[PDB]
Amino acid sequence: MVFAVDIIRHGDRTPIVALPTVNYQWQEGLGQLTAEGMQQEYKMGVAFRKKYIEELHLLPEHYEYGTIYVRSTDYARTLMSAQSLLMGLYPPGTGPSIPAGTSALPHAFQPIPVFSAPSKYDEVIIQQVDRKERKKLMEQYVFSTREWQQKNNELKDKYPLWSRLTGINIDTLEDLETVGHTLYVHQIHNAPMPEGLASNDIETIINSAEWAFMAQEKPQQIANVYSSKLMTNIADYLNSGSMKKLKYVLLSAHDTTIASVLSFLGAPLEKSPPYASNVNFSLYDNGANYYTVKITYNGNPVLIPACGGSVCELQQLVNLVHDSK
Amino acid sequence: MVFAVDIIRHGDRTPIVALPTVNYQWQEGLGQLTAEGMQQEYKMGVAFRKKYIEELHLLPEHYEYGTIYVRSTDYARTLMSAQSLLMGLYPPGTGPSIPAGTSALPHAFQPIPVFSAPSKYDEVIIQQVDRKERKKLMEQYVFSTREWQQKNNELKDKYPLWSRLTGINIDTLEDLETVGHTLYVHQIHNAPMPEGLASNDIETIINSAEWAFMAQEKPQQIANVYSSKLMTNIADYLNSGSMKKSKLKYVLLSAHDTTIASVLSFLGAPLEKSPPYASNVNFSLYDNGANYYTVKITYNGNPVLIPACGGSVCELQQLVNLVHDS
Repeated sequence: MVFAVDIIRHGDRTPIVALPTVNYQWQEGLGQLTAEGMQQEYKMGVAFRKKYIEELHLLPEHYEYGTIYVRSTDYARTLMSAQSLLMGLYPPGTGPSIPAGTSALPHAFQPIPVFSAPSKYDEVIIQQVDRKERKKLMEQYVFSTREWQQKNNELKDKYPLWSRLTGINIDTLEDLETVGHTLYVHQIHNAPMPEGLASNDIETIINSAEWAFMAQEKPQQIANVYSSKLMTNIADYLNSGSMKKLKYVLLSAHDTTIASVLSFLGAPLEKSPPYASNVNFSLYDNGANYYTVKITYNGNPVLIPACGGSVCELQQLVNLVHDSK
Repeated sequence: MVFAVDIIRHGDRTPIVALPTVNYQWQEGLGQLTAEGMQQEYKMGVAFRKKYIEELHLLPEHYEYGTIYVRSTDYARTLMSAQSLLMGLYPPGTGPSIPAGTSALPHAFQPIPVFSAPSKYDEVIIQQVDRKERKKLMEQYVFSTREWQQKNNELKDKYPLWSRLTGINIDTLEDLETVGHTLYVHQIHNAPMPEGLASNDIETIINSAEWAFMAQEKPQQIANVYSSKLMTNIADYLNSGSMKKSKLKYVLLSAHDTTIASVLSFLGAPLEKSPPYASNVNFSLYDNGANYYTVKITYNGNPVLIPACGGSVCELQQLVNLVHDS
């Protein structure tokens, strides 16, 4: 293993939006990484150190300039996720000392830069898409399917009821997604639910929200629009990595990021990426200047139909990404 | 105190441009924050916690989302400076615990997000200025002054020698700036110096580099081009903080010596000396209780004498208008 790229999802977080009908203030603020989420990312970093540094020696024991590049989206939760993980990757005890003295920072913490860009100006991770173009894509590839239509028809009679009880307007199946996600975070943190909302309905809304989310991520043509830039960059990192200084890239991102990438590669999800999810690209030098990339998702090889499995030859992956643009 | 904005300079760093004639490997890499610089920033963060949290209680004891906003330029050295300072502001021991009760991170460290943007897409700190426009500004306001031409004329006989000894081409006084800044970084680390370069000359070059730096930063019209955007944002932050409709209390802007010098020049108070490491320009918003808001501006501990305000204190709208008028 001569090079690796990790995409991560952030750790456990508070809801993105409040339920208007529920009086409950999240101590951390809305949309924020929790203590539990920090520890998840830290633990992942600890595993990354054991794999990348202790076992494979891809990276050195102490942080070294020019060997790693870390990039996050423009959110507190992904920025803090990257800082938390890097605390595991390069833990207190490994940070620099001042010449002829003691450690630079308390407990010899190691600072590591996490670069970023606003979503509107991100040349690496996030692709901006006009609302009109997004709608066209969805109506062409998602809303127009029998499955989406049937699902909405079976549920829509309860949309006025749920709109009332949640305080969030639900006109279409897509609207159910934000509600279900909030209800889900409330559930697993044991927070108060909207009163009057029957428990089976909560199950239906959460499950429907997951289904609709995954259905929107499913079409490869949409993944091509949203993930082409990110995949182009990742291909370029790997390609550059195959040249006999940089050894590791970490991209701190979202569940959309991961689902769209897997869908891009022809392994679309039907179960939303858990917290601290990880898509990994590892580069291998098979001698004779022949390089391969194995792609893994939460520890399981990704079946990429284009490569007949989870191992692509390098230029095959570069061409695959280019062709889908 | 109702609200504060700090602009900081990063801590001690390695040279941006290596001296090609000196065999000396900067282990941190070029243009990077050193261990010494990390500690300088940390210490400043410790002092910021003593002031904003322990004494004034502007900020809470533990980090709270929405009470602070931290923004950095697109450089490892400013990002790491911000991170080191924030280790002082909210130190190990104040970080959160998981539900079970134990520390989320080792030593109860506190993560704090430091936002940024590429220099070409930065709506907050950095103003992009074309090489053509910079040359035009410089020719009009700086390179044409009697003082600039005279200092150049009195040094230039030694430009061929210094070019050879340092391995950096020096044709004009402006070229000397990079070289002097690199010599200065070598000097304050006691790193090796170029073979044959006299101590007298090293001093001349370093001092000339500082002088030229300050001369380029001096004109208010240049500062207007480079710092209008940043100052508009800082006035907007202060103005919003006066309205008491938001939890935001503090903005930290992690930047450069140019950032500092240009802001002060912008306000009509250009520097005569290069900003040291971990320099700090502070804007503090005060409320007299009768809806009268003032902003006191301080640079490395000293009140900034702002001609438009007649001192270091502007009334809020006065400062807003000053910024808008430039």
